[PDB]
Amino acid sequence: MNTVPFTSAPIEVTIGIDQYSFNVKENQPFHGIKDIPIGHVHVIHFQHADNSSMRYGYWFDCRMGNFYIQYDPKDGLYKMMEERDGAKFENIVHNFKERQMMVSYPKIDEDDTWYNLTEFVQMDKIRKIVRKDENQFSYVDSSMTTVQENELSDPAHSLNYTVINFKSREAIRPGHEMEDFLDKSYYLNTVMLQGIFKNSSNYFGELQFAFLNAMFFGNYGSSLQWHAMIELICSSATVPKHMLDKLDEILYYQIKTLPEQYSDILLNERVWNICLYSSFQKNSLHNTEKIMENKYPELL
Amino acid sequence: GAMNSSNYAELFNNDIKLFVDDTNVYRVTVHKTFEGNVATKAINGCIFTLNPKTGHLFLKIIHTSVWAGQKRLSQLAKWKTAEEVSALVRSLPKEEQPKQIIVTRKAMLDPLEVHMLDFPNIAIRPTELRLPFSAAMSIDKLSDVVMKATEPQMVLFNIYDDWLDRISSYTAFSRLTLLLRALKTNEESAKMILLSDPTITIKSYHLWPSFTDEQWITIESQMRDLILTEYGRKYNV
Ligand SMILES: CSc1ncccc1C(=O)N1CCCC1
Ligand SMILES: CSc1ncccc1C(=O)N1CCCC1
Ligand SMILES: CSc1ncccc1C(=O)N1CCCC1
Ligand SMILES: CSc1ncccc1C(=O)N1CCCC1
Repeated sequence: MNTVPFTSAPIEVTIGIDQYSFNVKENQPFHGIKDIPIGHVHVIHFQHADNSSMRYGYWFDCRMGNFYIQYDPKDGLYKMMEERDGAKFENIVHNFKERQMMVSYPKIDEDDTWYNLTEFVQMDKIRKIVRKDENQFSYVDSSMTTVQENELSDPAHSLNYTVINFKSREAIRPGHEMEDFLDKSYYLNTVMLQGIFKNSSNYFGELQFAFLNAMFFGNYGSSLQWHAMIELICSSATVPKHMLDKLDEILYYQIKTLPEQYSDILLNERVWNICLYSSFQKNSLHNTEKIMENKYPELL
Repeated sequence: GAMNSSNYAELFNNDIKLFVDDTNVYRVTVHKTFEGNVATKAINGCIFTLNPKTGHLFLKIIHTSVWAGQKRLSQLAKWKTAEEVSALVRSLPKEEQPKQIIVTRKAMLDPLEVHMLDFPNIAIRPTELRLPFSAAMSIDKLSDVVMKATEPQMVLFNIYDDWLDRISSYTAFSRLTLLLRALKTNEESAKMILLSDPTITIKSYHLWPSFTDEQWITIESQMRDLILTEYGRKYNV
């Protein structure tokens, strides 16, 4: 179990770690989160109390280094940093634990929620979507735009998700216009899976990362990516059986985790009704359709 | 974006554009089978692709053989229309290609956009106007060439005859839409009006007669009366 110590908490802030959120008061004796499960990526995120504008946060994997948070009073945010001095870090953490200055990652033992949300998400792929190669962790905020959004403005600060456009020459084979537009299997299986992602695990990893960014940061572009990757599968007549079964599980846990009161800012009525009720896969997502119909029947 | 009554005059500027109407591409008669079920029999159709500035009607005849063995024909018809319009654009020299294509029905937007991805600078636009182009098969010479076709075929007519020698393309389009609206609302009467005077011959190569300017005014008035007449008969006004 790993630890992300905090130097201090000089401004009042809501801190989230994965699906958990908690309040830290201004100059409260807070010095981090301990007992973070090894084996998964994690995200530590922030919303300042005095300006809920700009939620922002950091994706990280404690296996890749020793990371801590320190507030920067010039740039006005909590920054993630890497400590290269291993013995310094271990000594810092131990003192904070002995003084019980750290909150505990509250993993209920029955609970696989975080695994199920991050099953295919890897730090190496996060770092190709979010380009800042001198750090081992990745910063994301609500305002960052995706490469697609910028085609339609600072490229160093973009989310480089895979562009998915159903009315594009990449999506549509000359001479198969109607075929490829009404059945997107060529685009899904040949262009995207065989060609760009190489395998379904990488595709699901980007889908899951886009959902998590959209939900934790309220990043609109991330939300567009998530729905585009769902729709591309549901609008394909030929999808491997194992991909459909896994997609149903992925979406089930995403819908299960969504705040009930954000379903207006995170769920696209058109995509979901199309996917569950009109698409080729309308009958292949039993778990997702049942939780959607029982939790968000208004949207449908 | 969409073409409506506010921007109506853009049709007659010097940017090449085409209207595409697909309402006569897939045509059927519905009949009873020996077992008392219902079936359809397709008949030849046509794509109506019109330059409203010059009157050039590129009439692609859709022969019933293109439907053989195909499913979901009303949906296929929109994609076949888009395929043929794209093929027409590619056949035209660069300097003759349209800058805009206006579709009369919104269901043609995606099929035509997809077939025209190679032409990103050609705008595909809908219209809010209710244009009467469905009545093109009430023009006798157009209906004749469509029904006689034994194979796919493109035919060229000027839908304005020689009108542009004497009137502008705004006025010519207005005359055309009035004639088509009349033929659409009461074909028998409209045709009666157009050929009641045997001395005004429908010329061999022309859709409507060789009316003089003064006679067109009378014709146009008789057509408005017909449209108003039918409006009253329809609504009991
Ligand atoms: C790091 S989780 C944490 N931290 C500080 C205070 C409470 C919790 C906690 O047990 N939580 C469970 C529900 C939401 C938060
Ligand atoms: C999940 S998208 C979201 N979340 C939180 C706040 C706003 C939005 C949103 O709808 N947006 C649309 C324009 C840019 C932002
Ligand atoms: C990944 S979807 C996306 N992303 C960024 C900006 C726009 C879109 C979007 O909704 N689009 C609809 C048609 C093509 C673009
Ligand atoms: C009636 S079509 C017509 N009319 C008069 C002269 C030429 C054409 C024609 O086929 N065109 C092809 C592109 C330029 C015009």
